Amino acid sequence: VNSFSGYLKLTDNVYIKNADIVEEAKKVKPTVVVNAANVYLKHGGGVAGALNKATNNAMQVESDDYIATNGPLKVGGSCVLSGHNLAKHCLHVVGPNVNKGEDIQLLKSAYENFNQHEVLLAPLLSAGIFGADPIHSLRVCVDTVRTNVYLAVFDKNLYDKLVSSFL
Ligand SMILES: CC1(C(=O)NNc2ncnc3nc[nH]c23)CC1
Ligand SMILES: CC1(C(=O)NNc2ncnc3nc[nH]c23)CC1
Repeated sequence: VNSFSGYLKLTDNVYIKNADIVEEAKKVKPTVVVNAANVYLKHGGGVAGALNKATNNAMQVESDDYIATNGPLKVGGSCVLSGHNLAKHCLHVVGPNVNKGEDIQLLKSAYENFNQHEVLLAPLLSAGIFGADPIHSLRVCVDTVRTNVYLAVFDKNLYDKLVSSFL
């Protein structure tokens, strides 16, 4: 038993809720919150901009030091950094950005990072401003992640569509 509430169960291990991931993170304090990162960890908008804003820019400060030491992530890759006031840890995961021409096949590789963590609060990778079809992203999530994932979907209209079309 864990503290996530109001989720609809899609599979053995995948759950989904219409929620703001920032508000869900601040209430749950999960062990891991996933950020929809880019390779530079520049948290300007979308989920990343919202998570970073909720940390009062501390996420960005930590991220800039990470990049200065390690260089950019790979598309499909990840790194574990602090969760600041939102979670114990933040798993920054880079899904492909269709608005940058990145290969959508890398979405499966991106979701594989989730398997290194027993439980995660996460957004749909490559959705929103990353330009992928969220229904496809949900399918890849279900078919790739084996650990317990709690998906927060900000848009109520999208949440209802994800649910109604789920196979
Ligand atoms: C959770 C998410 C998002 O953008 N939430 N909305 C807002 N977040 C932060 N400050 C806001 N001020 C008005 N709306 C705001 C999808 C990334
Ligand atoms: C329609 C929409 C979506 O479905 N997911 N993105 C997000 N998911 C969870 N929390 C978020 N806070 C800001 N954007 C968020 C916003 C792009």
